[PDB]
Amino acid sequence: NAVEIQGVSQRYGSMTVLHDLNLNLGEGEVLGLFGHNGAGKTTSMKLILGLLSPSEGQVKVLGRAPNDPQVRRQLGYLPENVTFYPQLSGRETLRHFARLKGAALTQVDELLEQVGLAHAADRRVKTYSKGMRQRLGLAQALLGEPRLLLLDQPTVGLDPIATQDLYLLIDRLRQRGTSIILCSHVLPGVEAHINRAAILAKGCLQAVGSLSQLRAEAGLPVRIRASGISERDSWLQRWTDAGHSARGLSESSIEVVAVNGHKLVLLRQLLGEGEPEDIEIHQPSLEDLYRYYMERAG
Amino acid sequence: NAVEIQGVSQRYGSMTVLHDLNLNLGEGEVLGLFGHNGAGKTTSMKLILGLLSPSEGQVKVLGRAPNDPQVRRQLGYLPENVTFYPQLSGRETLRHFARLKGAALTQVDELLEQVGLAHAADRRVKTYSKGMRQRLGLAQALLGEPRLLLLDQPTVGLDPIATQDLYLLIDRLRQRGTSIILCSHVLPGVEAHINRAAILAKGCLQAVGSLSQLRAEAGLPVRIRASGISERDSWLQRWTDAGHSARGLSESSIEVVAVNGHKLVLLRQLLGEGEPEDIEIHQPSLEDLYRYYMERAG
Amino acid sequence: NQVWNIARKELSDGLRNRWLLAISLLFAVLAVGIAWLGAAASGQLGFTSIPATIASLASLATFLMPLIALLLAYDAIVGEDEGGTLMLLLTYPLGRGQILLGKFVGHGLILALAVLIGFGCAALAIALLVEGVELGMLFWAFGRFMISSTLLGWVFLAFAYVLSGKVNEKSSAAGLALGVWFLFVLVFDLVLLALLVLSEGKFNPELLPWLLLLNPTDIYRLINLSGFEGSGSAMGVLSLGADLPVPAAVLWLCLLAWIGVSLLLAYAIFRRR
Amino acid sequence: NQVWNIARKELSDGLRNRWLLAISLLFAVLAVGIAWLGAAASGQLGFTSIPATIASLASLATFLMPLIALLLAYDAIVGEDEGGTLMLLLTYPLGRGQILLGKFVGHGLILALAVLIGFGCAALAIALLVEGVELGMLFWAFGRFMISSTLLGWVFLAFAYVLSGKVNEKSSAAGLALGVWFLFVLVFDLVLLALLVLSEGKFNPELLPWLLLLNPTDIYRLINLSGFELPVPAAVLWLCLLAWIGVSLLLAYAIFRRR
Amino acid sequence: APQSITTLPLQPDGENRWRLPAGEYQGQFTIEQPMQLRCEPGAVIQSQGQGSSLLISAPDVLVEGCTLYEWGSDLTAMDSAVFILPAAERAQISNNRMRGPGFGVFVDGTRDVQVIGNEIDGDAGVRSQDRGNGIHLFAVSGARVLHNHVRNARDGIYIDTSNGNHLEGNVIEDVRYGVHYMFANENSLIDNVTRRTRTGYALMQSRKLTVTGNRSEQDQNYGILMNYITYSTITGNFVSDVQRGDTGGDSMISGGEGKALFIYNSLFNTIENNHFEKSSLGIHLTAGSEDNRISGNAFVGNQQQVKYVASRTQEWSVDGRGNYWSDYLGWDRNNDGLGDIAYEPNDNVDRLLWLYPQVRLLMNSPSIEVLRWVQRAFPVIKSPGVQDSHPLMKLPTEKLLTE
Ligand SMILES: Nc1ncnc2c1ncn2[C@@H]1O[C@H](COP(=O)(O)OP(=O)(O)OP(=O)(O)O)[C@@H](O)[C@H]1O
Ligand SMILES: Nc1ncnc2c1ncn2[C@@H]1O[C@H](COP(=O)(O)OP(=O)(O)OP(=O)(O)O)[C@@H](O)[C@H]1O
Ligand SMILES: [Mg+2]
Ligand SMILES: [Mg+2]
Repeated sequence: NAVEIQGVSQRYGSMTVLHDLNLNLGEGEVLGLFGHNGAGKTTSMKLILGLLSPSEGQVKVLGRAPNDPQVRRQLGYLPENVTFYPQLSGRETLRHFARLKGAALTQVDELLEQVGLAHAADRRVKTYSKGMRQRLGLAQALLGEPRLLLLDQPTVGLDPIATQDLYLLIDRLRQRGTSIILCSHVLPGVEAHINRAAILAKGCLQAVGSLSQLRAEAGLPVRIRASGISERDSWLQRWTDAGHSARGLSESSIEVVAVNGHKLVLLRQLLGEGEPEDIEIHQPSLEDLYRYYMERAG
Repeated sequence: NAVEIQGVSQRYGSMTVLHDLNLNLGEGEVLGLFGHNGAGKTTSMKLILGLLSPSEGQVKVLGRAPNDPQVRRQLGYLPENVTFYPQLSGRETLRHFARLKGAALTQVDELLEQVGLAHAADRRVKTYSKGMRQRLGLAQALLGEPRLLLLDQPTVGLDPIATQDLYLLIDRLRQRGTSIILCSHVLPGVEAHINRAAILAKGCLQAVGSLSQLRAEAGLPVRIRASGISERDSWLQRWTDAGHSARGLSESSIEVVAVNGHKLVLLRQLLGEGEPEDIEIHQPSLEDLYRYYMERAG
Repeated sequence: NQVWNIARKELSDGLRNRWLLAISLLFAVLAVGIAWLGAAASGQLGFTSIPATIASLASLATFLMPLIALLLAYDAIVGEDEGGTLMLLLTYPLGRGQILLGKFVGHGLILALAVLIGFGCAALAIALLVEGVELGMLFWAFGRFMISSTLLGWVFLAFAYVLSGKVNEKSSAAGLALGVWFLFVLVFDLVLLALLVLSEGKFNPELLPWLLLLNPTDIYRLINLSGFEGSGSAMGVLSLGADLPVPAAVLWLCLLAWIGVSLLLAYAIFRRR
Repeated sequence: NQVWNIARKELSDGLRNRWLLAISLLFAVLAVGIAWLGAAASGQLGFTSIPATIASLASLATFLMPLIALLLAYDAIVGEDEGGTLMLLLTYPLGRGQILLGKFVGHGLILALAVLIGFGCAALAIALLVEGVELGMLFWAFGRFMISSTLLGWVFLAFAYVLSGKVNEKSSAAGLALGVWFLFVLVFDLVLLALLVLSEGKFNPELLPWLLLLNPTDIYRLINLSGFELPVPAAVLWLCLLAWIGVSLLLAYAIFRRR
Repeated sequence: APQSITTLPLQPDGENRWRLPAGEYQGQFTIEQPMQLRCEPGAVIQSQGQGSSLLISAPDVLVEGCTLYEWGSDLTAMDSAVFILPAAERAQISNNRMRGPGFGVFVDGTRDVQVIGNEIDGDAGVRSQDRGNGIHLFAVSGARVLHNHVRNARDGIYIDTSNGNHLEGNVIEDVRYGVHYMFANENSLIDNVTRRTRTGYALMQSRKLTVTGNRSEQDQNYGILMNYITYSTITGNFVSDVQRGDTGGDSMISGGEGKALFIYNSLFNTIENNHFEKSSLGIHLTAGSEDNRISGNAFVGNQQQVKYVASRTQEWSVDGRGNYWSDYLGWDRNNDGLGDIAYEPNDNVDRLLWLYPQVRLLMNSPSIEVLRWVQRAFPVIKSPGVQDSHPLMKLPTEKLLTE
């Protein structure tokens, strides 16, 4: 057990931006925080840090309180809107950050090319880009041995050839027993890696847990889209009555959603008649779980 | 014909960031720039804005050089990593901005509900969230009624409910005669609103024009990942001989990947008599072109 | 005007700078200090509320009324360059030089509002306790004084602008603004004074108080310590300026020309930003 | 210690700032200027060995050597906070005082390197031109000047920390920072005379040997007259100026723990 | 009324030398012979309390090793201890010890008198209306008063209209007036000390004199009163601690809060290099006192160091020393031993700077000194006494402290 929040709410004077957050964590998990902007995800990891006082409770971070530097060593932090000292060599900033983390200069070299900035290293970071800031912003969290990891929108402005590269690096990190904390706003991609989702409400929490039992309580349809399969008439009248929404288009395709237990039994009959050309089907995803859980309460 | 880049290269001291870039832009077009995180996508916009000087060429934005401020009245812009003066109200920055763009107080009051920050105004920008900063930068781009927009990665920290909302606002601005220049890194989602693509190299351009004809020279396969189409062993050798692959995993799962020409008739055999339990079709997408063009250039 | 919009912005954040509203209180207790003190035997002295004691305040404002202007305009260019709003501000339909003079008089009005209330109480301090004095010459004493201070307060804005147009880091802008506070006030007072004893022992002593106008801050003393004051005697640098035979408004226009040379240099380096 | 590392950061920050080492070039030309002043008659540095030029140099240092300290640490917290990057340091295993004093002695070694390359280069300029054989005194009487020169700079640098941690905006930490430069240079010495000119009978002359402690400026103007020639001896006057150092920093440290 | 032969003129040797034996001689002696009085230490003359005890009018008298006690008190009849005519020419007295009521030495009219090493402490029992004048001169040229230790008198050593007049090494204590001068042109006094005196140097309407090296130590409200004396050379003289109170008499003076140098109308005077220490008022002026030379002198300790009463712009410091003002603001700005940074100090700041010496640190603060610079540029306090214009140094005449 690493991070344990105990019923804590958080205010900004009268602006109580957190409502009664009780949230725990084991020691190998991968967490996904979601929700709207302003829901408190940047406020959440600050409360995991010592940056904010737990107003109506306390946190238990590695069995401890977050104001201790022996507890504040093995975490790994990356914020949103990350910025640095704009006048230095970015390796030298990381060489400056290595002295604060205690890791030697044998780590700063490979981490610069793990995020792949060695082609344009040793320049000013104000002469970098938004990806090149965030790739440098990734690397300071990679210093030493981060047992805890904290990721406040890490994938912003990143190449998708390298966005899932950190996901495999995330997948390389929970195998060696390092629990991460990940919030994101791109909802695809992360679902291969998230062990437990923690989508939360406005000030409150909505739901917790892993992916599949979160799909239980959500009424979830599968989604089928087509364009000119064989017919328009029979596809409408087969699903206006048989427990589905036959959304009645006209280009010889009726885009009917099935209820995801109903695609097992009749899509063998369906696309045998609707002779298929290029048709994709959409499982009710975590993104589809999100908008339900957004609309589950207000 | 709005933006006319004419074979332009651009340097930095001695380091170039551009290899003879030529580009056109009409009026109903929506252009999506993609590439590496140092490929030139931020610095391309600054030549359009006239923040830089075209050292090896010129650009006639609306027929004119970008150093004219009367060009910039019908021009809106959002940068990456956008900051404001963080001690002001949300409304006070915009009412300061509305004095610049000449729009009255009867735009900010509904541009606030164009992003839905009606509660969020009259508070300090240093108290805001990531998206609450981002919608303020989104609002000044929509200030007045410009005819050209440059959304330099607008999806920094945005709700995916709200992310498609501005794409509808792009699509509403697309039918209002305003061409929009875009660059992004969330590669799904944008392509339904993309009129033409702008994938480019480290220094070069890679391709231009609409999504359909850029799939022509990018011969890229259509993929079916599944578990239990009909069987493993009888459903194995009848697909590799059809000019395709059939990855015979032992747990009743075949990964048939067709090469996008024989997707017409073979899906009548694949899912017209196949028995669906867990099947996922994959159309060859646009980040796969970014996979392809990185393998083309590099 | 289009230029007024940031000038309308530049009062409001200075209002939001709630302790730059408090620039006037330190700028007022220097007045109501030396209303009621002096060199010797100076407890509650209303009879020595003379214009020479107001001419003492210009010698005290030789130092800090430049320096208050340097601590404002030293980061109105670089502080938003690496603050990350100027590349937003270049998109708005503005000339690059059009935003300088808006930030110039936007900074130029907030101390102009500060100086007329920094001695506005000192105007009413005459009405408070200083009985038996003529308000009408004090109307012309402060009219010689208060508008002369803020133009010198204006002239160190554009000194701070041309350095902050030049440099592209925060602390070096502060690091250069202390430099121009030193050499253009304290050093350049005495380099002419060190010249006039040995190198101008006998060489070319004709056009010497014409050389005084390269320093701008002593002109502000020479405007006010001469003024309509009677003595002007034995003032170690201003005795040299008393030998300058140009009339009174010639000293007024060159300080206004010292605005006019300096804002052109701000238009230069910001165009080369 | 990790507290040296942000000081090891800041030595680059006074050199990569090329024009922050070059405040010693400001600090040299005051030394080579007014030694060769001779403002009444000569202008050729006659009594340079006599500390009347040093007491004149100790005079106008009270203008600007507090001010040089005020131009560095006034934005070392709040402009860092408006820069925003200090929270990453707060995630890094640091005490807040361990953040603070390493930010202090980082800037505290900037000006301490700047005195002996600024004034101490001008000591060699006097040692090669005036031909005054003063090897024993100028090794020592400059040291009784120049170690006070960094230390008057050290308390005002700490006096910038007591309000740069307080306020949440940069120009407020330059506006309000001028009030202590208004106080200790211009007006707090002035109101002591106004205290004295009112009470001709009161303000007993045994009180005022402990009223010189309350100004940090005039005690710098008190050890100037060591070699030039007191109710309070020098050794307790050395410790009371650095008594300002400790009571500034923990006042800042309680303020810095409330952001 | 006893004669010279009532005394015993034992001559063991000739050449008109007369040894005297010990004895309790009585009677007011009238010695009328040219006498080498080699008197016994045991010889004590007890006079009878009425009348002058030693009339001497014969010339060529040498008096050594004597004493006498309780002579007359008729001060109108001049009941002195020793009575001297103008006919007593070139007479000498030495080593004489006195404790009697009236005058010690009456001399008038004669020339060339020598008073060498005399312990004349007459009477302090009266309240200085009739304590007795110590040594009264009256137009006596050739006056030599040497090393004479005197106490217990009213108004001290009187000098009236003399011109050969030398006052060397004489110590006076505990008197109303130390030395008195009426109209005595071209005088000369050397190294004389006035301890606990209601004044020490009373000089009226003389001329042409020299004042050398006399130290005024622990005096009461009046150190030196020049009155109507032009051609006045006052050099090397020491002044310490004139103080509060009165003299009791106040005949033509005003003994008050303490005036170290009372000045009453010299036309010409060079008072150069004199020390003045710890008075209340240092320099009294009179408005008719003009054309003066005060260069090189020393002004420490005093509270109101100059009372400038004239309407006159007098400089009186001819290129030497603005005379070591301890309240002199303005450090040595020019890089030499030449100072001369400003004019004199004259304000009310000298009172508190005497009261608090620490505030001279606060004087040289650069906030204050630029405000001091406009006060020199603008003399709002209208003082015509710029009156130094050459301090030009740091410290003169430290050698005058050799007590
Ligand atoms: N310093 C502050 N003072 C007052 N309110 C604040 C402050 N910081 C944050 N808030 C409020 O807390 C709310 C949540 O902030 P936070 O950024 O944690 O939410 P979020 O869901 O993480 O948003 P985002 O994902 O865009 O960062 C914000 O809407 C803001 O109104
Ligand atoms: N002002 C500058 N001076 C020197 N070099 C610069 C400057 N601005 C950018 N560069 C460099 O030139 C390249 C320009 O690329 P650009 O900043 O447009 O990247 P990008 O592909 O837009 O990345 P991102 O989309 O992540 O911002 C960058 O790699 C950067 O390192
Ligand atoms: Mg957040
Ligand atoms: Mg970019």
